[PDB]
Amino acid sequence: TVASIVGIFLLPIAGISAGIPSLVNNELILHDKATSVVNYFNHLSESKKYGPLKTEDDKILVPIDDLVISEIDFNNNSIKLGTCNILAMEGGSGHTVTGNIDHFFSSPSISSHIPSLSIYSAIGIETENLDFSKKIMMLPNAPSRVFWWETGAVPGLRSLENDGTRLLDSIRDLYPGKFYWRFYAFFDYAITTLKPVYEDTNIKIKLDKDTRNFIMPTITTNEIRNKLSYSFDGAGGTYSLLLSSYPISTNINLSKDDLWIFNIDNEVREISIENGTIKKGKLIKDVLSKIDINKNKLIIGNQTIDFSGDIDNKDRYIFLTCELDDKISLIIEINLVAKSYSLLLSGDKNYLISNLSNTIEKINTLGLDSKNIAYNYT
Amino acid sequence: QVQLVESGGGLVQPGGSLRLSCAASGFTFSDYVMTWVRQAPGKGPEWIATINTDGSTMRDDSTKGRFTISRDNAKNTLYLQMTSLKPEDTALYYCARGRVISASAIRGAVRGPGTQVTVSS
Repeated sequence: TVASIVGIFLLPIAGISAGIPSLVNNELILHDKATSVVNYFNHLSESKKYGPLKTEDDKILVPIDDLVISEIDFNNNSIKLGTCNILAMEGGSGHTVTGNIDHFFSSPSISSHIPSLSIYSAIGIETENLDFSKKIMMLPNAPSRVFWWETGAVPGLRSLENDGTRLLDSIRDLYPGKFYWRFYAFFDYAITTLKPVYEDTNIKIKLDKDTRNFIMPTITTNEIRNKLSYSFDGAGGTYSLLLSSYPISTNINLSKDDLWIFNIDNEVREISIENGTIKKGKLIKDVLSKIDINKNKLIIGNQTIDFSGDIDNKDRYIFLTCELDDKISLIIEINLVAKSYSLLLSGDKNYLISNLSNTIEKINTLGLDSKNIAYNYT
Repeated sequence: QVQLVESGGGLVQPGGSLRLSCAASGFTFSDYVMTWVRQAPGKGPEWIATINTDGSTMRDDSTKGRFTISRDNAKNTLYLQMTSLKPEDTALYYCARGRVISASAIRGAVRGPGTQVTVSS
């Protein structure tokens, strides 16, 4: 059991494939070139070619970068998608199309005063009878959004053809008269700029009775990360969550027999980004000096975990885990109702008892009370 | 006993650059990671960046390039280089000890009074 706790990755940060936006004149620009914009839609089209989740290294389910998944249901093997819209067009006159190149006598105009258009409706993403055989999954990283956008004069784009232009054409064809991404009106114009306006997005994870392990994505854009929250519905299984040093709001709906494990190794350690991935360093001094425990809320450094459901259960313990050495694991046994914790050190008996002094120093460096400690030898 | 005091703010014209600094005393500076935060009225505190004891950094990528955190351990000083300032950057900028990113962690941080940065037209 604590063995399963101790049994609980070079995955990239969010945006390595979809792009990480930039703040330009006080608004977020995801992409600012026609070909870059088209490439974003090409990336999105992967959800159709590969499904909403990819399987990396035959061990972990990874959603498409920037795909808005609003619900994951492990009971019904299903997904719900959130909002991924783009502003519609109105007006224009004399529309024709020649060689799949739209032409206008007078060009249409983009408006935020009429209903926006669903990009995902034009993809037709499979959301049912999914394979949730892998018990490790990276959580989705994408809040709902409406893409504001702009056209500009862009010549030489008439021969561009790929899965991105196909998807953009699919949007045009699905909402006739309301979307044109490349068109001639005395000059050649095209979409040049993608400007997401993100929306608060709660992602509901409906768990089954099984062992489910979750990796929280590393989202380096504050304005994206702050629109996201995860809400887990416990079903009495064994659940682990690897928290990111870039925190995301998380609520846990506790069921009677849930075993919850939170891997805090990123939260207690120096973090930097190298080659699009997390680089872990040494432990942070006093990072756990003010753990805040309440029946409905746990505060661990920059992490805030809210709790609902069976929150008045006096008998439940949850566990925080991290690595002190390459051979010794620290488990923080937390009772939310008692507002209390104790410590468990786990490792090989010979090694652990040898390095006991060193290990208790690390605990004290982390800011933890070292007064209640149990020892589990392997 | 811990002291943190920021300097370097002021009225700046749009497009200008500014280097903030924070002097520290009362603890072993090099043993801590250090954070820059900014706070404008009507918003929560905004985490800018944290610098590790090895000089590596963790940062918000919307501040990417324009804001750069650095440290000089011998001078017990944290720096924030700011580039191409804009009116939306107007806030009180302050230093916090440790890695403080969430609102509660920032509001409970060991921090300096801040240095005001005002960019306007």
